Amino acid sequence: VWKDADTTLFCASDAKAHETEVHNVWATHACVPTDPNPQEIHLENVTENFNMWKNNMVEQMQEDVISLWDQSLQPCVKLTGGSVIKQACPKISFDPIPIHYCTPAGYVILKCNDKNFNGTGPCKNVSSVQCTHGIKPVVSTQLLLNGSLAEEEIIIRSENLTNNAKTIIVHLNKSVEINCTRPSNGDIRKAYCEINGTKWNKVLKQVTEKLKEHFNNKTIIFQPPSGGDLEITMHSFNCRGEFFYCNTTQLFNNTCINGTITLPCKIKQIINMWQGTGQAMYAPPIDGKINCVSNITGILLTRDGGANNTSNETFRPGGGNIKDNWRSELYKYKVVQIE
Ligand SMILES: NC(=[NH2+])NC[C@H]1Cc2ccccc2[C@@H]1NC(=O)C(=O)Nc1ccc(Cl)c(F)c1
Ligand SMILES: *[C@@H]1O[C@H](CO)[C@@H](O)[C@H](O)[C@H]1NC(C)=O
Ligand SMILES: *[C@@H]1O[C@H](CO)[C@@H](O)[C@H](O)[C@H]1NC(C)=O
Ligand SMILES: *[C@@H]1O[C@H](CO)[C@@H](O)[C@H](O)[C@H]1NC(C)=O
Ligand SMILES: *[C@@H]1O[C@H](CO)[C@@H](O)[C@H](O)[C@H]1NC(C)=O
Ligand SMILES: *[C@@H]1O[C@H](CO)[C@@H](O)[C@H](O)[C@H]1NC(C)=O
Ligand SMILES: *[C@@H]1O[C@H](CO)[C@@H](O)[C@H](O)[C@H]1NC(C)=O
Ligand SMILES: *[C@@H]1O[C@H](CO)[C@@H](O)[C@H](O)[C@H]1NC(C)=O
Ligand SMILES: *[C@@H]1O[C@H](CO)[C@@H](O)[C@H](O)[C@H]1NC(C)=O
Repeated sequence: VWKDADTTLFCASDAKAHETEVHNVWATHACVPTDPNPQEIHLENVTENFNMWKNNMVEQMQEDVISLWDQSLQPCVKLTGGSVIKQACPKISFDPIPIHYCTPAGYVILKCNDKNFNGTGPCKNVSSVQCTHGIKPVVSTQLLLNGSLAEEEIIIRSENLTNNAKTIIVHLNKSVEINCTRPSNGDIRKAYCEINGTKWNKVLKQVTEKLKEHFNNKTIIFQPPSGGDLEITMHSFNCRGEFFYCNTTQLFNNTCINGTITLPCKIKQIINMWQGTGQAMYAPPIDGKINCVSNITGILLTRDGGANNTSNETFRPGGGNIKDNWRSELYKYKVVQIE
């Protein structure tokens, strides 16, 4: 006998105590070991309702990542709400590790196993677990990096598609590599990312096909972001502690719907913080080759307003609300209380 409930969750990880990598240190102090023999239980003949858009798990993971980042990536200058904070800022070691979220006694996590599950409504194949799978707290905009894949078809997610103010999460079923590089000795801040364009265009082809199923077979057009700050108009993310800002115009160019695509990037020290309402200044990049190779696993889209009287829909890449990054992995779970 169970009902929807929110409770305070705990985490589990495979953090190495000896590692100075800042996620390992965090999890070492803040999580417990993973259960080497987790036990999923499948529930016959039970339908359960889910709502990825209103899920307290999402608020708890966000709290964790804000706390991880507050203790490990301190800027030299923090400008948060009418104040200024000069403070030390050494270069650190940085590479996200999977984190599991688990329920305490009296509770359990239900997991939606339906393979087309769009994140809202009823779920036919529901099971129960002590813990979610391990989720890398990857902070980025525009493209979801190193997450999980949709198991069958590309899946379109949104709290309400008819409403264009609401972000769309596209869940890929086949990842595409993005190889990102700040080459060593010029412009220390200069970088690029490379993507196999044959792969990428075949995927963007399939996404347009999918979007037409939700938008009445209208014509699907991709465009670069309108305005907003740099963290949004570009694919922004963190690579070995460096904040990379990448121009995705070539990713979102409806024409090619074939070779290596080279996105130009710039490392920035001054940034608008994702944790909200404030800019921070970080230290200049470490020397040497700086490289992250990442799996693109989702896309974040914002749809254009005012296209009702045409046969077009226009999608621009978006993001900015990091809560949605965690929703893209947490959509398949809801906490319930047992009695
Ligand atoms: N204005 C701010 N200051 N923070 C507020 C967030 C919330 C929000 C909602 C919609 C659109 C943009 C934003 C702001 N998000 C960002 O500042 C942001 O996401 N920046 C950020 C910063 C660093 C990295 Cl690696 C990254 F991926 C993102
Ligand atoms: C991904 O989904 C599309 C439909 O959206 C489907 O046509 C295709 O077969 C899937 N690709 C993979 C890798 O299974
Ligand atoms: C998800 O499925 C539900 C009904 O099962 C439907 O109401 C909703 O429109 C779907 N969401 C999206 C974004 O496709
Ligand atoms: C979805 O958005 C549309 C457009 O704003 C709006 O008419 C409607 O109220 C929303 N749907 C729901 C279920 O609230
Ligand atoms: C990624 O980028 C560069 C080539 O531009 C190279 O040094 C590195 O080995 C590449 N890695 C992969 C996995 O392609
Ligand atoms: C790029 O993609 C094409 C088609 O997906 C593939 O056949 C080719 O091997 C790839 N090129 C690279 C990066 O080796
Ligand atoms: C899109 O096109 C096919 C016919 O070409 C049709 O079967 C399907 O109903 C259409 N989908 C819509 C409008 O959602
Ligand atoms: C991205 O690069 C293109 C180069 O064609 C440029 O025109 C565009 O304004 C750039 N976007 C941003 C965010 O500066
Ligand atoms: C994605 O995963 C790869 C392999 O673990 C890692 O090298 C890279 O740093 C990750 N990407 C980001 C943006 O954190």
